[PDB]
Amino acid sequence: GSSGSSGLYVGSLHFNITEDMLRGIFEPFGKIDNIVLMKDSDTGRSKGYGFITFSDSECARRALEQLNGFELAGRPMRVGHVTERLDGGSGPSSG
Repeated sequence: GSSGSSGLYVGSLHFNITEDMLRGIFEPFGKIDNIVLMKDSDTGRSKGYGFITFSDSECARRALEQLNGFELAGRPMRVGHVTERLDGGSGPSSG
């Protein structure tokens, strides 16, 4: 539906970087469904961000934690959820 799509956003990357780099890094993190790079028109220079969709929401979360602050080219990159919405299974029972 609306709140479920397992998508992750990546920003603050090096123009040099490519889809092969994102897939290779997000590969061992979770089954990648598809990868799409976002760029400009007036400049046509990869600002340094892209969109990636996983198969399982759990896998996306893990990759986000490992990626979040993962220096790729000397500096830490930016990783966040596409839906920017929290989620989880409630149940304070036995707590």
